[PDB]
Amino acid sequence: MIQRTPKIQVYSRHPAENGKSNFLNCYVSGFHPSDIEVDWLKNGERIEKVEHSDLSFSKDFSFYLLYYTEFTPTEKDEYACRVNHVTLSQPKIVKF
Ligand code: NA
Repeated sequence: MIQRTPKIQVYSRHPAENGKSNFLNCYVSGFHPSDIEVDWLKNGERIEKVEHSDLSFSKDFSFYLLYYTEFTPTEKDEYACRVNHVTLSQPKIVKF
């Protein structure tokens, strides 16, 4: 049996084929088991966004999730990714 806590990375990318678009990304990497909850916050409040995820796994059965959504960020607005996993006693919130 094995359990591994996720690493969580929050960053923005513009797709090069549509430079004007901007995506908020939450890369949740190396975790086990695969059971997980991930959502978006803004200024602390959950926000309704259109959800996209890519889920894959490696040979040692770690899971990797890219959770991403388009956004138009402000300087004053605080975006964060919130992750709940069996290894985390509290939800982990990672600011953009
Ligand atoms: Na937990």
